Amino acid sequence: DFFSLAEEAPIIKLINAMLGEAIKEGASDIHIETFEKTLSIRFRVDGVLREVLAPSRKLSSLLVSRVKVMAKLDIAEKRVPQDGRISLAVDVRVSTMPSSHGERVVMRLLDKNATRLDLHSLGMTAHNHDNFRRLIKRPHGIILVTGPTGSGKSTTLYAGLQELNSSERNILTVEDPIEFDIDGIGQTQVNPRVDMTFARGLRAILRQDPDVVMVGEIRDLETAQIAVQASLTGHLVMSTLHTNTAVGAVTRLRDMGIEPFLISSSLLGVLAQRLVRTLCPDCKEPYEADKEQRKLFEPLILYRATGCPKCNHKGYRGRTGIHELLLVDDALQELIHSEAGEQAMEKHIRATTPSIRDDGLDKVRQGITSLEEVMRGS
Ligand SMILES: [Cl-]
Ligand SMILES: [Zn+2]
Repeated sequence: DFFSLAEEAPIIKLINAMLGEAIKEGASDIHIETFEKTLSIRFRVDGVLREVLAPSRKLSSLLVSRVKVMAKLDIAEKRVPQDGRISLAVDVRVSTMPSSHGERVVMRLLDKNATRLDLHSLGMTAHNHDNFRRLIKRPHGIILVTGPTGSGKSTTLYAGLQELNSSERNILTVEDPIEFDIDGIGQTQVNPRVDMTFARGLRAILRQDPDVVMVGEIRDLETAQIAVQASLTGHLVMSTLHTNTAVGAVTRLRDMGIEPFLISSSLLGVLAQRLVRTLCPDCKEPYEADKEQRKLFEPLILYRATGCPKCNHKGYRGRTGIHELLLVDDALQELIHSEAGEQAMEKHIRATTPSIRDDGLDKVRQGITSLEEVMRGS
């Protein structure tokens, strides 16, 4: 019990008890901060921030170090931001930050399970959903899920793999690290301790007679090269890159050193993805689009954020994907092979497929999210 212990390493035991009390209360965040004359611990539960303890300023340097080791961070470093992860099942993100009386730390505490969705719960529109299900059922080629960090690329990969997880396929994975176990799917973790890297593991994966193979991310030329070869020898391969557009995936493959022709004969599709917060149904306010907002699309009724208790910070509860699914055809292969560039590839793709903005803009029309939340990402 955190509170009993507070009355009294015991620092390891305090920190763990605090984490335990935080989950027990349903708290989303823990803050440890140093003030000149005192130290402070705050918890946020359901948006509400509060001071749960104010122990001696002298403990500060120690609570900061303790959290640092747990998240695998530099105790010697004090002048710059640091971020790491712990899994305890609870995904805790830890952020330390230089501050005039000492590094402030925050522990973000997420439910690992709410992140686990099925393929029809990602917010794909009917078309994208239909086409993505046909893409993942193909015998061979590369399917890439792309977007910046926090796009939820891990979730969609997992949803897709799960859609395929039948005893008629052999689905193997290499991950850094494994997010959770799927069951039916052989999952492998990159372990630096034995030079077990994305490249080595994926190489071994191919001697395991797989039908489908997942790579956590393609980071280097070598992992890309093996991925391209896997996909050209009869395997369906799925991965991520953190590019900002669908067509931008082609470019990054090229810039890394993959032969333009080999990108053009291996790539099946690129699912570019973003997360937008879904407006709180309770306090979401209708309004009538002014002339400048109509330019972006009778009275057009959209919705605005505001804020209530069911949301907290802002009028949003939960989030949902918006996508642009790039599908390789004959004419796109020519454009990839000939290195025509992003502008020519997009222009080709627009005949059949809307941009992410338009997909987001469609959801705004539906009143699922705000115009701000879609535009701010573009
Ligand atoms: Cl992601
Ligand atoms: Zn609300």
